Amino acid sequence: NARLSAFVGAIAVGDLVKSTLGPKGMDKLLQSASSNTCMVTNDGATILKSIPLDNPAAKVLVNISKVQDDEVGDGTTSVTVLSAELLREAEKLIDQSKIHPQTIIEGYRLASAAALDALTKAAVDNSHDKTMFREDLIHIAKTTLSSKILSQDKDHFAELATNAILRLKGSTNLEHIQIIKILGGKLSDSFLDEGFILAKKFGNNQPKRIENAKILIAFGINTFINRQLIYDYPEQLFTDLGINSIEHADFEGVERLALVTGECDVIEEIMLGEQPFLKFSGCKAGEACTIVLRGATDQTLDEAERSLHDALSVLSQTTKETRTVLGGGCAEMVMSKAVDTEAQNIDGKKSLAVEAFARALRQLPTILADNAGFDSSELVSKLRSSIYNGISTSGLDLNNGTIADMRQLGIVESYKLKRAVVSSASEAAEVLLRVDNIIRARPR
Amino acid sequence: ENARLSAFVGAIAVGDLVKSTLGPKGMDKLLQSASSNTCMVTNDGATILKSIPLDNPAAKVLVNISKVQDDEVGDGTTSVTVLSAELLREAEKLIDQSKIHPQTIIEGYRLASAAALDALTKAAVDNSHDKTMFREDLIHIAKTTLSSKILSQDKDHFAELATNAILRLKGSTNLEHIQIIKILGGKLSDSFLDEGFILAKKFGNNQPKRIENAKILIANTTLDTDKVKIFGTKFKVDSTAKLAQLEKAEREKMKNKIAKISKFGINTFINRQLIYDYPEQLFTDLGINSIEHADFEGVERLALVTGGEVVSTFDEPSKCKLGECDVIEEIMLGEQPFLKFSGCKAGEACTIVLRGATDQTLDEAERSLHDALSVLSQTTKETRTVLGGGCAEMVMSKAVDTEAQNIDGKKSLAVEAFARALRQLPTILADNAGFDSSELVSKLRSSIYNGISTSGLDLNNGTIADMRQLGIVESYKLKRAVVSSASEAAEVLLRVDNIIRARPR
Amino acid sequence: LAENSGLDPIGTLSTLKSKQLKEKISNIGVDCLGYGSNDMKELFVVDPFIGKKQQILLATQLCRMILKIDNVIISGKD
Amino acid sequence: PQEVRKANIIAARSVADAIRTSLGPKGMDKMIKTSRGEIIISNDGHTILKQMAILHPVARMLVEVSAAQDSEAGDGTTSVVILTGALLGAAERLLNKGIHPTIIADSFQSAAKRSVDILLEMCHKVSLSDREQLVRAASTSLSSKIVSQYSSFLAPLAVDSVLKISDENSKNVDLNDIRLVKKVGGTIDDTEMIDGVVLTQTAIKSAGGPTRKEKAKIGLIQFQISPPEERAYLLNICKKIKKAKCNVLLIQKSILRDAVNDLALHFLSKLNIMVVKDIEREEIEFLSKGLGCKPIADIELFTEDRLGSADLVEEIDSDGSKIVRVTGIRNNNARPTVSVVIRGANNMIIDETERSLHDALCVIRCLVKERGLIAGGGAPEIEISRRLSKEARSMEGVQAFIWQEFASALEVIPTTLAENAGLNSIKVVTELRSKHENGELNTYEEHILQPVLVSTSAITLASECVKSILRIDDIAFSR
Amino acid sequence: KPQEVRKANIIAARSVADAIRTSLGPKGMDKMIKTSRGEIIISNDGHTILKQMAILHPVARMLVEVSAAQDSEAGDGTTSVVILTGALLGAAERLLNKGIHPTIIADSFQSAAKRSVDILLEMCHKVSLSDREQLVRAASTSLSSKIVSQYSSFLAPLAVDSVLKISDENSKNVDLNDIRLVKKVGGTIDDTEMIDGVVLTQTAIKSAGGPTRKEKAKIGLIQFQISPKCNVLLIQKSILRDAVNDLALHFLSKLNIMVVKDIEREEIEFLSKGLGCKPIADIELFTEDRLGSADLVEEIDSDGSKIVRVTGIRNNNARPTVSVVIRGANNMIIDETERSLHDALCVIRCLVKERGLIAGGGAPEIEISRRLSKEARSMEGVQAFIWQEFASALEVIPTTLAENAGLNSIKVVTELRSKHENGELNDNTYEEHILQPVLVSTSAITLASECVKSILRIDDIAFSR
Repeated sequence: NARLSAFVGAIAVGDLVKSTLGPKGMDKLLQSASSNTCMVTNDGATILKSIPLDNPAAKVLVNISKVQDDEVGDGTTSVTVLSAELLREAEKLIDQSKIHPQTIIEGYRLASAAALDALTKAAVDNSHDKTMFREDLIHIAKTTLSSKILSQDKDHFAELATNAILRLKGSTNLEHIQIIKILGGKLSDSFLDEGFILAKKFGNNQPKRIENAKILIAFGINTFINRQLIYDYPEQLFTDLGINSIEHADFEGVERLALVTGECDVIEEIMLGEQPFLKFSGCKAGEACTIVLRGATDQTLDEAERSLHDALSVLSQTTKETRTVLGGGCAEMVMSKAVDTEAQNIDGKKSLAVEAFARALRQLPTILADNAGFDSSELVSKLRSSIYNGISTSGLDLNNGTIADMRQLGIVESYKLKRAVVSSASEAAEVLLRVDNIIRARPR
Repeated sequence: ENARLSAFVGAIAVGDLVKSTLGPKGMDKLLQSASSNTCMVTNDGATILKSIPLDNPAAKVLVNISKVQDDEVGDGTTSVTVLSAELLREAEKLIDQSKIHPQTIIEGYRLASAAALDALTKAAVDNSHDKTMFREDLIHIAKTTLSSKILSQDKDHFAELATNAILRLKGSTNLEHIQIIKILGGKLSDSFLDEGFILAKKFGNNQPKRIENAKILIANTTLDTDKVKIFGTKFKVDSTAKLAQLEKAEREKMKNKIAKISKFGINTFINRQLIYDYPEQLFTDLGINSIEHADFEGVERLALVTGGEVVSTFDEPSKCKLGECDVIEEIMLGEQPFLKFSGCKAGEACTIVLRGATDQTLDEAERSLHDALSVLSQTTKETRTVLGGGCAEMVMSKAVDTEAQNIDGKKSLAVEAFARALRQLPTILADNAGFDSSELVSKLRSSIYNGISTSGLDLNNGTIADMRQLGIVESYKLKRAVVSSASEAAEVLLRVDNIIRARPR
Repeated sequence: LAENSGLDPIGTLSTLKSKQLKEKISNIGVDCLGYGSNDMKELFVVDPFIGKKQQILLATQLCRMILKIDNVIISGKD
Repeated sequence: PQEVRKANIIAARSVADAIRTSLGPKGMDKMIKTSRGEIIISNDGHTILKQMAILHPVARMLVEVSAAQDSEAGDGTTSVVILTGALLGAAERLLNKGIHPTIIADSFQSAAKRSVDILLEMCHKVSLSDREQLVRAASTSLSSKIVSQYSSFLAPLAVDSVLKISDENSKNVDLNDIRLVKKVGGTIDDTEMIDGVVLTQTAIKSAGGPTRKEKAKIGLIQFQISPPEERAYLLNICKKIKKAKCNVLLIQKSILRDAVNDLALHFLSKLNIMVVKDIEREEIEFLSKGLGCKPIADIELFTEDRLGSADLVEEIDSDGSKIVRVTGIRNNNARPTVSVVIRGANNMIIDETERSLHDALCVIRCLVKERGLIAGGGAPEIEISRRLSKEARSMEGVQAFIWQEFASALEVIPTTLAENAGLNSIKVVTELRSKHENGELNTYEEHILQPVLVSTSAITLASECVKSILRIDDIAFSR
Repeated sequence: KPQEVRKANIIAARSVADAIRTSLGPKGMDKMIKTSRGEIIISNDGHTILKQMAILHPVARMLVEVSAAQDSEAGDGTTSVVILTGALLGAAERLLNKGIHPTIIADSFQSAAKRSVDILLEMCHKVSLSDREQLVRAASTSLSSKIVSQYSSFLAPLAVDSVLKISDENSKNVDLNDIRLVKKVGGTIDDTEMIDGVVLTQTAIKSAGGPTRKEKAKIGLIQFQISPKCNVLLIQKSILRDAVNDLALHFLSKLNIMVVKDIEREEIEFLSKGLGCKPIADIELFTEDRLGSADLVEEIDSDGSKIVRVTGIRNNNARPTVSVVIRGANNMIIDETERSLHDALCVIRCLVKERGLIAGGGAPEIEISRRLSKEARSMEGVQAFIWQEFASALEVIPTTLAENAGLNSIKVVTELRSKHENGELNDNTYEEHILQPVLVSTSAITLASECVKSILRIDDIAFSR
């Protein structure tokens, strides 16, 4: 009773996000009792967290998806679907295939090592000619911005996220890039600014432009910063003394100032979107950047926030690991060959368990071709024949409908992202395969 | 959808009845009647299927298919139904996941069945060793058939001709490789054996009597006196000579086809009808030999021994499958002109020329000879065995995987699923014998996959052992009979899209 | 333990008795971790004698106490 | 997963077919009885879909499409619903052929972009510098409204109002900056542009109020003059205002307390400080834009730099009106806006007159974003299908069949126009395609014209609507 | 669920074995069965219960065929073979829960049955047919279960001397159907005539002219009937038309040809074997070569019988077929005597086919279960565990005997394992004159291995017509 509810209950979780995977995917709609809270979004983390589930085995994949969202923030749908395909095939491995459940666990352990070795042999990085490495960051940024409304201007947004990461040259921490969202104007009007645009002004009536300012977070300082508010009388007394006081500085703003400055050459106040802004200039080796996105409505900005934050989180990891792999169904196809390669020498009970993992690797690109309007069984089988013996270059094309090279079309993936998906999804499936019974204590 | 479900789930439910009875260690089934006192128990697969009344109109088709194996051979009838039921299990997974017409998948089975028969031939062995003892038994049986027949006059000469007409073949035993020439005004004891393909009614007048390095082309056309029946067609002409000019214009277009004959690089052309002198005169300048009165039978028997094909049209020049013969000699015997072919590429055949005193002695000698050659050649495909114990079943599985390398996009799953049905035979035998089908079959496939694998299914120790050491072999005729019957059985069921419910009795 | 390790519980139990009888008297148990043969004594896996003895005493004392209750009286709720 | 989409398409097609009968002035009116007992009657598609309270989640998206239809183009709220349902009805046979909705959705976006260039080549090129076509466009659009003879003078007032805020490359201009203040009394013939600003209320009617001031400053103040000795507390309030020389006070309307005490009226009378109270909350954001001022919550936040400039602030004497006007804001940072006062004897006059001017300003604004106009009456719907007939043969694959069904769905709009007029549906459509070999856009002599943005936005919004409808493969309950 | 359908037949089969379990032994419980025709019969014999039970269950009918072969081969143990069959079915129920396929369960019974026989022959005391003192005491104890006791002293050499003439050596199976028990009204138990040549069921001609006696006669078998050098002829009894005309009796009387008519149709097949003759359908094919050989043919009537006896067939192909004559006053005498002497011939038949005898009462079943339990460690794998369950299944026969006798079930069984350790076959049934032949215990285990096999091999059943 518990195994039947855990297997079917987990597949229903993957059936909710199955349309949110891939750039050609579709949006899922949810409706509460008030009916006025309905929102259309393709975010996999939003769908899993909003929908309540009474299945205790399904709650395990929810917390695991939260860990995957903190490391990168994307690919969370592919982890849930891949974990669901392993459980869907496990039903056939238990009943009619005469396989011990722990053998299924040990089968994925030996198969996971073959999948990681396939990505290692297929990982190629270029240290020389940094211009070629910059183009790789452009192609990776196009895959992260996929499935989102930003895909329209993504061609213009490709150089926005690529040139932003190149201005860091340092720790992968994302606190250097501050996202500001202002209504009005087209999405293509967004620009990259290293001047640290601030959304708050300073003082009641004080001069806008300040030269040779000394930033002090709280002396002979031209600029004062306080976390709390400011009382009326000293705000007027600070003006006569030439000290400009800044207010409404939260914990996030203080951490961003500690990574930049103190002193600064020029503080210029500009007016954009009907609100005072502060653009600093002449800092000391500024590692921080500011991206200002211009949306049409609040709903467009709310979806663009996490879309850009998840795209820059993957590009930040590309600085430590320069190796890249070919995506678009090609990455899962290469790993499918390494599984069948190690299947030549294998035990009796582990054979069908590992071979089932090979078909599960082809289930991810199968759904990618479903939402693309094409035939999955027709297109993937034609690519599988070419990848079978040698000459593995091209991969699934979601636009024209033929077999084309991913390098020529500009579709690549990071090596660090794929090794995290194969890992977390394997550990997520092993937990649900172990549980044959669920006992809940009497609540109070 | 219920039409395929009745042809699959309805057939599998009937197929699973005799599935557990495969092998000597298989299960058993009780057959109960209405009165219940007339019942019986048996392990026969053909008895259980025919005795149980089945209202499924798709299940009645499987009964008529199983009767073909009983009339043709009569052995391994249960294995045919079990293998045919496993093909439906794989076909059901291919359809439900596709929902496309199975006729495309049927084409994948024909390409996969050809690779399965080729793998069984390379690994095939035979008991024909020490043919000296088999040749002495072949001449004695041949003389026994000659009893009550007019050929009994001389047993030694006629049995020797039939002996050299079989063991010297080294190939197909079909009678199409043995040509029979019947003439008048001769003695039966004067008959001789010739390895060449012999015609009569020599072709051409001014054509040479010897042809060196001859090529053979098969075509059907009339180059002499076209427009057979001109009666009834309205003829408007100013003069009578325009009627004969129209036939020349129609035959003028044949010059392009005559030019394609010279482009084939052949020195000899064969036609069933006659040929006018003008297109025959052009054959001399182009080095073309015109053979006439080839009929049909003699064309098919000549194309097989020479490795050629037959076609009545020309699809495109420089594309065809041609035969060849080194020397063509024109002789005359029995007051009739004869033709003699020699030097065919990989030519295997013989010709028995019998000399009778009348037409009654000629017809009775040819019919009695075919009955004697049929019994003697029956032992060629008999007693010949192959390595058994699940080996040959897995050898056919890995042979299909070789075909899975170069394959179309839609035919990739159709051919690959055929290898899965071949691996279901050791799965069923392991369950009926009381063993683990997942452990044995998986370890059996890993060893046989690449190279140096003599291993097979050992039911005594419950593990994988070498069958060559235990001496476990199965007949090769049983291998081809079951696969060919199961391939045709799957075609009959899949080619039916809709099944009308049969009339209940 | 043989059912959880992916092995035949009857086949392994009969195998352990044959190794401890015809060959020599020793301690060979079911394999909890992946290995290729029997005789876990080489792996130096030991259990306390006072710990194993405490288990069989409590299991025997519990089995006797269960047999001492032939009737279950469960009162209702007010 | 097709059972979820097919259930939503059929449910949405019944809504589109219900609104289809409301197309045109002669169309069928739909009645909706609210649970409270209120019954409304009108042909407006935006009003019907809003008060219908549709429980179907996907069908509620038609309200957002109709909202953007009136906000951008300003016309075609009924036509965009018909075109949306026409693509949904044609998509039913597409799913029966085994076509995945992705190809169906991607082909509509490519067909909508190509349909724009086809209309632009056949459209008449006009410019904003010519006022001949600008006056005739708004004058003929008012023939469906109570105003008839007075509509001739209302057309040039709306033309000169847009040409100031249109500029050249400004493209879209916010319509909320144009405020129409309706008031009982007066007539339609009396109109004043007053480009500076216009308020929604009168001035102080009590004794001592000057009601008029020259060379005064205007600013937004959220404070309120109230008692807590009381004259001393109110003296410091009026003294701090005198420090910045602010002679015009605007107090936000609140039912909590009063606006200005009667004791403070005598104090402000000597200082000649005019006060206008009962300022609506909607006008708080309006006055902060055109006047370039800032809302001031407290008395300490009040400064001179946030105060504007006003040439003359006076209360115009009129019957039952008493409208206050301000001219010469003299603000370089804040751009000017147009606020027109609407007057009339009957309350039903100034009501429909305000709505009639809305459709007149939208059509003129359509020429600002994209110049040119296309004659209505089914001409642009048929002309696109004529071009897609030969273009469908040039395509290949699954999309080739979509171009034929896309042009077939466009014929629903001209067919409905013939049905609601009583004429034979097919017979009128065949007569239009028969003359298409000679005439092209020819309705021009009938003074019936339509802007290109309405026909362009109707196709764009319907293409994205149907695109988003097929994207929902499941309906789940998430709370 | 092909296995769950078979489990439903196993439970239905064990329910039949539990019903017969109460009838085991002379102290067993009787079973009341009411036939559909209204006949009410009761008895403790398991062969008569399963015959009239009219079992409609397909698998449960196998116990009837085994009980029929149990009486045809050994002649004893038809009740115990049903209990032994149900024990293996109950032991196989726990095997199916462990994931064991019934093929290994059925194949291990073949090695277990052959091993149990070899172990039984080691403890069995080999006896020879040349000793006539062992056969008399063996058949006399089988006659103590019937009302006739003191009169059974003369019946013991009657059954012994009849088998020893036809036993010869290495005869293997000896058919008891050739030995016919003649039941005639009148006489006593002490009056018996062997007449080793043959004995008929019919009288002679009571009309005028019948010789009723002939010397040097040839007896043929004629299925024909005469109606509108052969000394003696036989006429098949036909009630439809007349058998032999009265005129034909006067015709053959002048020719000195003895006539015996009204021959029972059941004895036609019996007389065609022992006499070594062939049936004659038509007079056209009737020849002398199909006749018999008889030195003297006479009619001897003890009291009222008027029966004809023939001696000295002297046929080379035929053998000395002996028919036993039984006399008695009441009908219940010759009846109960017939079934009592029939069981005595079965016990002697067991010693002829297989030499040696063992002490009954469940004695060998205890030691065999002890030896197979210790020898189970010599095996390995799944088959090793089957030897332990097979030994426990053999203890149901001695346990049921202790239950049906009123003694404590578990107490008597423990006393068997305790006493059989030091001694061998000493527990004392030999002092009580309880002797069970080894062939009965051998056939009971052999037929049980084949019966349980035919059960588990059925994985499903369907309607077939």
